[PDB]
Amino acid sequence: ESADLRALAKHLYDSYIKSFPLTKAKARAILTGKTTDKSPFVIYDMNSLMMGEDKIKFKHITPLQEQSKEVAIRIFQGCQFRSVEAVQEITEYAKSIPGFVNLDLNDQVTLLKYGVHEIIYTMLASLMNKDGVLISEGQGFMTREFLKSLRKPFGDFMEPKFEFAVKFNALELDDSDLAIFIAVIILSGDRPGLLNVKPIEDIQDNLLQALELQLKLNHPESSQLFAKLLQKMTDLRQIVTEHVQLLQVIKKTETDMSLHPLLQEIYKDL
Amino acid sequence: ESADLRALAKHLYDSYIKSFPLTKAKARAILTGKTTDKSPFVIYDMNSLMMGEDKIKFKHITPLQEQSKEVAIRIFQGCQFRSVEAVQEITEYAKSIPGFVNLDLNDQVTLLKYGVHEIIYTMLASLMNKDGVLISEGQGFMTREFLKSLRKPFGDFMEPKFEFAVKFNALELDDSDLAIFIAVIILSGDRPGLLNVKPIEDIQDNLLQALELQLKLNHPESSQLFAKLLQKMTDLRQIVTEHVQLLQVIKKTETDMSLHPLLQEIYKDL
Ligand SMILES: CCCCCCCN(CCc1ccc(OC(C)(C)C(=O)O)cc1)c1nc2ccccc2o1
Repeated sequence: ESADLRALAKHLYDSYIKSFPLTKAKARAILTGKTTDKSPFVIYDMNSLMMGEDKIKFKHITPLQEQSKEVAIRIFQGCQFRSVEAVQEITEYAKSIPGFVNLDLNDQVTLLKYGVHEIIYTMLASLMNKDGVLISEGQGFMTREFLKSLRKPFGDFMEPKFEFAVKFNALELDDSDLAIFIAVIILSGDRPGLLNVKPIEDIQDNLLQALELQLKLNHPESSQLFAKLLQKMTDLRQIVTEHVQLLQVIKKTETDMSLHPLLQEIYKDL
Repeated sequence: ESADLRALAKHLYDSYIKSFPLTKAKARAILTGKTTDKSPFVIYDMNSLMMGEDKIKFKHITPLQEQSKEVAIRIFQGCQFRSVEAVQEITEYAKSIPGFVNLDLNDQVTLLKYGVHEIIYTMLASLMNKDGVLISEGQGFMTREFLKSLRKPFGDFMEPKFEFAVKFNALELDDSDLAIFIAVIILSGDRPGLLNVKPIEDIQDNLLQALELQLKLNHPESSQLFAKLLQKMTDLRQIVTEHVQLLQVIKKTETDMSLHPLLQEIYKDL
């Protein structure tokens, strides 16, 4: 019954709204403008970064970075901080997915551990455009050029994410669409170490059925969007792989720096 | 009109048969036996191998390999020759894909350059089962274990292809399905360096439409098979990468071993 599917899509869309502060609809409003109601502080260079805490609230540093916590290392940890935060928000969302809590406990933990990086980059696209990404609830905007101009190692971290986002965003999906896609990502029966794949693939198929009808009704003129969206999951696993090895190099040259137990434990070159 | 899509499915299925001498239908008939006509000889060790160049035709060496062109390398040269052979067959098939020969000569070259190996591993699955792989037109069968017992580097070239084949074969696709799927693989507009992405994507969208109707008609009871097959496109990408780096190692350990020009050209670590 398409009613059961249209019911699942609304449920998911609702949990999605209650779990993620900044939505794509909202974020797009901020990136395009046409209003004064909400204009974020812009970081486009070293100096503008310092004022970061001047106008926004960051537990990072403002003054000299070289001698007291380098600039790149400080922006990196800010990314890490927001990430462990997003992980908790994704974990709560997963709980609203029909059937998720009923799965073996170890399976739930395995699905979140391997699916978190893929969902973060997916959702990150919602906050990106060709020239930059929104930060701290959308109160900020960090330039694509400023990021691409960081120290030897930290210089090529976000550029690949920007390359993916520009393409992903070309599909013009909205929150109701993304709410189901993220659910599909989480219920992946191919993660390493799963104990009972069946019930997981059973739920994903129900989510795939809901995603297809959603795209059919929401994008009548976008032929084969479903197929195209699934093809993007390939670029996500690639980005995540490339991210692991780039994260390793950081773990070899930046000894003074650390990696929170979050983006460490759920990390075994997954 | 689903009638136009069925015509495309027929066309492609027809060219596939004409382009690939060893179809999956023939391969499964040789593998599952119950035959007397097509029983393959089996290579499971250095001895059966020596006898293999007797019954089956093998332009290689029979006696000693060590100081006389090692056996591991002798087998490696065997795959190399078979791959160049497959590239030529895949190239012929491609030209039958409507619209393909009408694209910029550069894009044609690029689509073939990055799609060939993804196709080779897909079709290679047709000749595999958990225990081994058919060789030399089906006259032979080389064991998974023998292959995994070769020299340090060459010993792990095939294992991931096998691990892929066991999962991919569980979908139970037949030649008519594979004909469309391989067409879809080749016409991937997300290949590095393509000059004209749009004419390529219009072709792929039409092929995906064809694949979707084909799977629904051919596998009425296989829920979401279309989406399951597309996700398989990610396991192929990994296979290639893994292969490339392993190939880089050989390039250094054996400065006396040569690579066929056609394979060296498609390869640029991509
Ligand atoms: C219709 C039958 C077609 C042939 C079936 C068997 C194919 N096969 C290994 C498959 C293979 C294909 C490509 C590969 O990637 C290479 C390494 C080529 C690359 O792209 O670098 C790697 C492995 C094989 N191995 C043999 C050794 C000895 C004798 C015969 C053999 O046959």
